[PDB]
Parts: sequence; C-alpha cells; structure tokens
Amino acid sequence: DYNLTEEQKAIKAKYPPVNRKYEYLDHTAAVQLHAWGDTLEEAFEQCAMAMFGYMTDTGTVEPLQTVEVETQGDDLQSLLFHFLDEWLYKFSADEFFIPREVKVLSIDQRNFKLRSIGWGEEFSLSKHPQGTEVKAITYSAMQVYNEENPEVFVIIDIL
Amino acid sequence: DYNLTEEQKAIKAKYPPVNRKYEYLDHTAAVQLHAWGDTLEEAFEQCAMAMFGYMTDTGTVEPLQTVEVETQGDDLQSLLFHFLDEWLYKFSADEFFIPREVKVLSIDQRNFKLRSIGWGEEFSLSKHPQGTEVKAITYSAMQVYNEENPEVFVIIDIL
Repeated sequence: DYNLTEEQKAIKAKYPPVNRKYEYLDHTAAVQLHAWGDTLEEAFEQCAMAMFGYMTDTGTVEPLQTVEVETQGDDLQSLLFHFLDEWLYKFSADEFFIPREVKVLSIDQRNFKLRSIGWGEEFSLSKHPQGTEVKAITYSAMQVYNEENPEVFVIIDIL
Repeated sequence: DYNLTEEQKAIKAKYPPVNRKYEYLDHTAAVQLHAWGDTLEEAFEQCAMAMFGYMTDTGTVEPLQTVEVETQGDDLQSLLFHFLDEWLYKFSADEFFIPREVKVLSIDQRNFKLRSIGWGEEFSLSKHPQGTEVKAITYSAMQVYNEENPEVFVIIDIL
C-alpha cells in the first residue's frame, strides 16, 4: 500500500516474499477542539468555528449566504452536542453549506435553548482548500466551563 | 495552516479577518489488527508482521541481522500484549530494528511463555517507505481464539 522508489522495488524482488495473513480494520481518528471566549456564547461559536476550520481555511469562504441553527438540550453538554451536530449536518447534507463565521445569538441557560447563525456559501473543492473530513461529534471527555473566561472542550471523530 | 491558490489568497484579503479563539489538541488514532494462522504460534507472528507492515513496506527490509524476543504473561492475552510491546520497543529505541519477517518458535500454553525471532535491519527513512508510527499496544477489545484456524484481534495506538 506504498509508493516505492525503483531502488526499494529492487530490494523487494531480491528477496523471497512473505506470506501475509493479516488485515487492518476499523481505523479511527479523533481530535479535541478547545475553544474559548469572553462569554459562553462566544465559546460555543468559536467551537463551531474550530470544527469548520479543521475542514478548510474559512478565510476563503465568501459570506454570500446566511443560515440559522436553533437547537436545544437537557444540559449544556447535550446543547453543545446538538449545536455542533446540526451545523455539521448543514455541511454534510445538501445544501453543503460552510460558514465563514458562526455567531451564537443567544443561549438560554435554564432550559438549554440556543440560537445561532452563520454566513458563507456552498462548499467546493475547486474553490475552497481541502482539510480533514469530520465524521461525528462525540461526548468523549466533553467539558463546558461556564464561568469567568468560558472554555469548551470537545472531541470529534475524523478521517 | 493551508497553502493556497492566489485566487484563494485573494479572497482571504477581500474580507475582514475572523478572530479566532480556539486550538486543536490530542490528535489521536487507532487501527485494529486481525491476524490468523494454522497454529497459534502463527497467528502471533502474523500479528507482529501486521504491526510492522503498518510502519513501512516490510518487503523493503533486508534480512541483514536477526534478533530474539522472549516474554511471559499471566494469560494468553497478556503474552500477546508483551510480545508485541517487546517487538515494538526494539523498533522505537536503541538499535531501531525492523523485522522483515517474524517467527514464533514456541509458545507454552500452560506457563504463558514464548520465544520468537525476526530477521531484518536498522530502520531508516533513507531506505524504507514512510508509513505510520505506532505509539502503543492496547488491551482494547483484545481477543485471542485458540481453536482450529487460530486468530487474534488487537488494537494499537497510532500517529
């Protein structure tokens, strides 16, 4: 499964081949997003911007369009999960939208309701740099530090 | 982060920059090894070969020297773990040996002891293709089947 130099190919043919009786399965990968802000709404919105920043350079997205994502949860952690998941879906399913920026307009901390919007356009390999695909959001070692200088830690599955 | 086209570059300058308050941490990865053989001795050697076959093309490794690895365990699963951890150690440090091929000469199923050998040479990106570094052996989902057509399943941490 490798690209070889003519030199390396020389080696291989020189020696008896080895019988292989094995295979590789279930390759998995993940990365932990850490985001922060002056408010809890800033930390979530930065978190969504981190996620998308791992899919491309958002600096190259034009804010042609606007999208709104509204969601809710049982607690802040679930709220963050859904918040990220809905956004991911907007990218994943047609329209395959990607925001240049996200802004969280409001978070209700009693009932765990959230309003956000993002501005950008249709994602395209011809137009926009390629980075890593994002497979899913995960509750793995998820933290919401709702306090002075809020911080958010989220693990996402990738390729 | 990304190297981009002038067209892409032009766009970035066209619009105001986005302030960023995030970072990416703890990039991780895993792959599962599935190896089999007619004997158990074979399953095990093949499992090691799979591990090494993820680091480079083991076919490009010349059998210049031979090395011995012996280990013990409390059970078969720990034996496997140590066996792979020992072969892994020998690549990661001191002489940085990679086997072209590995043979398990004996396993003691009563006392959980084994002797293996491998033939190969010092690792070097001057000779050998770059694959993935292997960080660690994991007991995660470790399975050893010691009936007819023995097989084993092991997960490893990778970079």
